[PDB]
Amino acid sequence: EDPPACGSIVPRREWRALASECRERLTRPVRYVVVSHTAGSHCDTPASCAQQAQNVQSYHVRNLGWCDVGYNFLIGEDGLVYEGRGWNIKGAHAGPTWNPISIGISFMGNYMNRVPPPRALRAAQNLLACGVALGALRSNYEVKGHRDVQPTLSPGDRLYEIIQTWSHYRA
Amino acid sequence: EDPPACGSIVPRREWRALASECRERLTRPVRYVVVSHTAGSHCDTPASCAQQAQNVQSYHVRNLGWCDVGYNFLIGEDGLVYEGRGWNIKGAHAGPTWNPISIGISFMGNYMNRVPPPRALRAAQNLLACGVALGALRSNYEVKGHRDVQPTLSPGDRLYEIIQTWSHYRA
Amino acid sequence: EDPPACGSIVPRREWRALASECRERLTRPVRYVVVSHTAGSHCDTPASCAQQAQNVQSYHVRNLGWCDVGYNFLIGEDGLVYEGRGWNIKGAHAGPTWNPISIGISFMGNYMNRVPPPRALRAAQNLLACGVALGALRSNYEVKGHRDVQPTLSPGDRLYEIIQTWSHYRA
Amino acid sequence: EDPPACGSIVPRREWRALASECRERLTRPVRYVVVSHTAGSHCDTPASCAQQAQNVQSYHVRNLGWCDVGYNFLIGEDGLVYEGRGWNIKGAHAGPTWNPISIGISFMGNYMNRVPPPRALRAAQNLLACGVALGALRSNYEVKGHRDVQPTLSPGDRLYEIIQTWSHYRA
Ligand SMILES: CC(=O)N[C@@H]1[C@@H](O)[C@H](O)[C@@H](CO)O[C@H]1O
Repeated sequence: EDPPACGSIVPRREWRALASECRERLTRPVRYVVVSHTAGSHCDTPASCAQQAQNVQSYHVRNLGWCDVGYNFLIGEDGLVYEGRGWNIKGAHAGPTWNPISIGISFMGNYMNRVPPPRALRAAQNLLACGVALGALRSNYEVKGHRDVQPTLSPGDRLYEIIQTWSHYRA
Repeated sequence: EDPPACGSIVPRREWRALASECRERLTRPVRYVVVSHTAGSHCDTPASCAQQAQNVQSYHVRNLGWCDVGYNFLIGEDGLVYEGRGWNIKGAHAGPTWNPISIGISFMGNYMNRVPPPRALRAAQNLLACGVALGALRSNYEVKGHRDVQPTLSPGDRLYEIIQTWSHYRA
Repeated sequence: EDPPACGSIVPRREWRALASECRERLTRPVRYVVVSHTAGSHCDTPASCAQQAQNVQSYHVRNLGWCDVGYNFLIGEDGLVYEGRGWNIKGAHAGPTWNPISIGISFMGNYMNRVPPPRALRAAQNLLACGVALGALRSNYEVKGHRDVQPTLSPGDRLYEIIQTWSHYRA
Repeated sequence: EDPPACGSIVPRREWRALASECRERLTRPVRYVVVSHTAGSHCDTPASCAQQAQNVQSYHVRNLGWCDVGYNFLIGEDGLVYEGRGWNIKGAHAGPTWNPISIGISFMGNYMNRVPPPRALRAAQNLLACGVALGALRSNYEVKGHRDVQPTLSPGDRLYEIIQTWSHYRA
């Protein structure tokens, strides 16, 4: 079980993740959440999203040489959250000024001119509520979009419009 | 206004349910939770799952002429929870004696000699955790099998065998 | 054919009991009776005792979040028996091992340094003869003190001292 | 690397315990702590508290037929902590709802109108800092008085008043 009402994260072992080798810790009460998109293939069933999670981590580990998938959590259009590096290990997703002070969540797919289903938007807001409840996220946490932090099109134009609608979105 | 720590649920509108004709209430803090299986087809994608939700509601409303789907919540093997009568409305799932005082959640499928996948079990447990967060369920709620309350094989041997290991299961 | 001498019992509705939420039945005939004391204050009138009964129910139901007062019957210093969960419903008075196979009667007060008057003692024994008549108790039932079954000072040094002299007492 | 910033606990062997026969385990980190008192006499020297611990134990084991002494740890007024079932094994101290999700620390003695001496409160508080340091307790663990989760006068009026002042006490 997980501490408080904390919404159905699919664990690493369930999507067949390679073992992590990342060691850097994340200071517990984190303030920021940077939302990005993978720019990869999109996904809408648990079978196909688990495979997509394997494909992303694979690229990050086998090819780029990283210690594990770059993001802290991945989200599928199947409307489920996939455990990446987690709440405790510093992720590699928004650059050296932002990786140690934020949580990186990534929507699997390319949302430049595609919008994610409400069930995926629901899963993320629910993952974020679990964040607070847990202590990993500061109650007054701010959500930034990848592009407000690094020069890039991520999280896609259409995904980007939505996150401004968000209660916690700053700047 | 605000707000749901709680968890993520596929709402009535999203799986295209007919409107509820129900108006009888469940007194605010609920004590018992009854677990059953639908004994119908199983499901593993948001698409097919939403379809089953309708087939089940359809059968309840059109054929048995109930005011709405009999369960408060339905669980899919796609790992999602589908909204039924919900937290406030009394359901029709376990007899005139247990319906006024419990929440009936049902797994879509027949678990007589088949087991539900980990993500479905995780969705159900998460759903209940959300229940006490809302104050809909007692912190000390009690889970019961459908067979413990009325003569039926529901929730199916394999699933019944599993829920007995649940922290809140009571004789 | 016709009736036994049972009813010197003050019914729930007479002492203003809150509605019960318990549903687990006892299998009759019951073999054991476990004697305890509330460790609280006493009462020697039907007036104050109906009060006392209400307060210990309020504790069990409001503070502890229990379906009902934990004892099957409560005995007054006024010589009257007060209905608790009664003969057919499992109480919550001596733990998971003993609750399903026994009836828990409790003397309202603290008998560590007081003996309960004869009329309280009389009330209790006549309650027992009764149980046998109705068929609720085995004719050869055994009485155990609360401290013989759980670590507590209940039923009180003096009353404990009193019950070990009883015909039906055992180990 | 040098166990462990933790505290000074008197092990079973040292107080001559009977071999535990307890097999059920707790899931670390534990979230709850229930403070109780033994309701017996106190002890104020390593010599006497060690024998008091055996007294408490033989009662739970010989008289009550339990696998081992019911508490996870016992606090003496000699200012020392006696190893009970410890951090990993499920205790038998507050019913089936709390035994599997809490650690039971018992103060040897009756505290209805006796306060424990500073060095006993200090030992209890130290033992808890210990439990967090080892990951046996959640850093935000909650403390509960015995009488807050079950019907008893435990931990005694005076001790009850003290613990309610604690940084970790919750309703
Ligand atoms: C055998 C047993 O433990 N029985 C339970 C008790 O634990 C519970 O707290 C109480 C109140 O709802 O109902 C009793 O039947």
